[PDB]
Amino acid sequence: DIDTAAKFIGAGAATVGVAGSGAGIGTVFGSLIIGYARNPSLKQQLFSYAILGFALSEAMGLFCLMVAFLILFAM
Amino acid sequence: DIDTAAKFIGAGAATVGVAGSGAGIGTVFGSLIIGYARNPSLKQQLFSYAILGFALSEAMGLFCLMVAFLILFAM
Amino acid sequence: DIDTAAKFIGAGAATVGVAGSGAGIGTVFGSLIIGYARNPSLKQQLFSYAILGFALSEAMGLFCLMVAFLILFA
Amino acid sequence: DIDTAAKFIGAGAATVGVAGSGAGIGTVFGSLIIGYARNPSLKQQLFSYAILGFALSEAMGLFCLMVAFLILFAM
Amino acid sequence: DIDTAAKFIGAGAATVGVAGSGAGIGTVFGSLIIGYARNPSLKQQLFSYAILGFALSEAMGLFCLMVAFLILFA
Amino acid sequence: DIDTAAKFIGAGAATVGVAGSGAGIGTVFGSLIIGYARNPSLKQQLFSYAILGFALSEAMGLFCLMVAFLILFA
Amino acid sequence: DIDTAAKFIGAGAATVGVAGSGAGIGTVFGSLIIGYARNPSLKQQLFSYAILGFALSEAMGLFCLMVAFLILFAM
Amino acid sequence: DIDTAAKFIGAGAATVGVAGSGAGIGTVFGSLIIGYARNPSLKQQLFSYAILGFALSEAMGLFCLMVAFLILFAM
Amino acid sequence: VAYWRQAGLSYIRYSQICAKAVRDALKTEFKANAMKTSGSTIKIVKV
Amino acid sequence: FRSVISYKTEEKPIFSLDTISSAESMSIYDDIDADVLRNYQEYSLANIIYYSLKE
Amino acid sequence: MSFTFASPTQVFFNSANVRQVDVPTQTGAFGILAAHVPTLQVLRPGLVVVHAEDGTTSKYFVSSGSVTVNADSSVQLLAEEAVTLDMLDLGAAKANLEKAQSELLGAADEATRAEIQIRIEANEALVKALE
Repeated sequence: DIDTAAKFIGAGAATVGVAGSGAGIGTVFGSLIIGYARNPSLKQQLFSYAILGFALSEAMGLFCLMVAFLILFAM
Repeated sequence: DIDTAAKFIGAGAATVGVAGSGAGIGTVFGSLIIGYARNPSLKQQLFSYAILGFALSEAMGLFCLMVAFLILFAM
Repeated sequence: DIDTAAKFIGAGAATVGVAGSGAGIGTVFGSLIIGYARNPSLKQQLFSYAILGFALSEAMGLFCLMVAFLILFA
Repeated sequence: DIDTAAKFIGAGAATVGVAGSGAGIGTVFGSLIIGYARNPSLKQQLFSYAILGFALSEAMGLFCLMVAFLILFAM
Repeated sequence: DIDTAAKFIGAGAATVGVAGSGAGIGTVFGSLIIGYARNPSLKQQLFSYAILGFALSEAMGLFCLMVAFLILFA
Repeated sequence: DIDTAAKFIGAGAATVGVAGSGAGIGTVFGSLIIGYARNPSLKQQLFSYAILGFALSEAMGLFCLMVAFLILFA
Repeated sequence: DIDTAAKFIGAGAATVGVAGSGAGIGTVFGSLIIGYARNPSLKQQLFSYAILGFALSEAMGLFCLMVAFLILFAM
Repeated sequence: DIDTAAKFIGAGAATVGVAGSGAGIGTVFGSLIIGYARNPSLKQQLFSYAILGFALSEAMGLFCLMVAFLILFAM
Repeated sequence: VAYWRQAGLSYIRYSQICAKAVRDALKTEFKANAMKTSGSTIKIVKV
Repeated sequence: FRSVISYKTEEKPIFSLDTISSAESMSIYDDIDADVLRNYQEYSLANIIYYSLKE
Repeated sequence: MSFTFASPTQVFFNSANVRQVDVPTQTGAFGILAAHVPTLQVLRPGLVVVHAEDGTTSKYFVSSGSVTVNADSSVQLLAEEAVTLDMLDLGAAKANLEKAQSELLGAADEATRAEIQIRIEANEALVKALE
């Protein structure tokens, strides 16, 4: 069914959002490596903020992915 | 059915864009991490303007997402 | 329609460019965080720089979406 | 018809390229913030090089917009 | 069937997501180089957190991969 | 036929994802340069982590190209 | 004319690739900013290297740009 | 025929992977700049690495370009 | 390479001038012990 | 000086910028541009001289 | 962290333990905690607000010197002129800043210009310190 072809095309096109999340998270944890290296005795605070940033980047990532998934099955 | 498919395709091509804002969010939060590693005495200011950068990039992410939904549902 | 379906495709495609503007904005503000945690004795000038950069990059992403919304209905 | 459809597709996939220029200017101004924070004794030279970077980066970005514009208006 | 062609199109488009994980790994390992150069005496824990980040970016890469084959091979 | 066109689309899209792996190689190597300038007395370990990061980025790139060559020729 | 459609769509897809050129020129200019600030003494050599990177990415952008130009003129 | 256009559509989609190559080259030739600015006494080794990275990333860029031109002319 | 370095002023000159400045901002209530313990006295004899 | 009756002669080392910015020993120290060593040594010279003067 | 903050005349902290330090430097201020990466930064006219292990944080103005963050987590903060804040006249600091600017032009040489700029910068950092 052509509409199902659109379904598949749109899902595959909009699952690319994970790209930005991957790049941003890579940057985040690299900065975490640097920051903990410079000042090792703030490792706990640095990882608190690192987990904040991780969660709140993957949040938008999987938000887009979940919107596209609802597009996929249960529109 | 051609326009029905084009709507979902354009919706995907619009929901992709927020990946860049996700990368920017990762950048700014890693920047918070290392800036707090260097100068922990500015915790308050650092966090308060890191969250501002977060919301400010969320602005552009919402910008693309709303564009996508507008095209998909209301032309 | 063929032509209108392509209109929609072109709009959705054009409105992707915003990714670069958003990432660049994130870079500008992370850099403000860094350069301010370093030297907090120029706060005013640092905010001047960062806001000017935000306006600039946001504006360029908005030009991309301007192409999107003019191809939409023009 | 497909000529007009081709024009719309081309504009949509062409005006994209300015995202790279956006990332470029973001990096340029981040390095500007860093460079100023280092040596406020060079502010004028920093401004000169930064506006030069903006000019010679938005110039790079604008070509995809110009290509789409030429395709649309005058084919 | 044509819908299988659509599956191919979607999977090809999805496979672009791999780029995010690739760039993330690049920058994470670059920051590990930096953090092992500036402060060699944290090598251990720095590498631990670097592999953590590698895992959580390969997460995006592999989830894009798996979804590409799920839409292609549901 | 339409599946041939779908396979062409599959190649054209799936290969793009390698941009992230290329950029990650670029960033990890720039980090090599920075670290080596900072701590020249670790040259060997710098190459070690450099080749490690390159392998872990070519993983993603070769997944991209494998998906391309499997949609197209298989 | 599906031939013209392919020409224009291909040109529009090729011109995007200069996103890498934009990001590269931006990061090179920012790197030059940082380098001049930290070590103003080697201004000349750093600027020469920056121009070299500028051009060496502009050529890679011109690759796709000339592909599009050739499509526009010949094919 | 559609496939006489699908070949070029796929090739134009393929060529865009060169954005990663461009961004990587710019990043490496900015790292060159700042690395030389910080520690001028290690210039030759810096440049020896820089060429390695440039060649090694434009290699993947040329893999993308070769895929494209193989679709175009050699098959 | 701050501005005073290319001027030729050795870092000791810079520290001297900054210290003198921070001394001039001292209250005359404390300028008593600031002025003493501050001045240099050594003269130089050449070869 | 050690006690009202006790003083022991001592000799302490002064290192130049070339000697100090070309040793693997202090590679670890971070943020050290080739200039901040010039300033730090210019200051440590006066610092050691003042210490010796007081003693 | 074994902190030792001293001046040519007086010693404030001798192998004392304080949690966090906020030092200025020639490349923009920063902070120091127990295991901070070793550094050989020099100082800039500014103020160090040492954070005692407990709540108290004490602010000492310093005019120049050298901060060394040690390999074994200790710290040596030597300052040519380490004065606690109250000993300074903010009005006199601003007046000195203004005068020093006044003689800014009267610098037939570049080195003289740098001299007046040095005093001006120190005076302004003082002015901001006392607020």
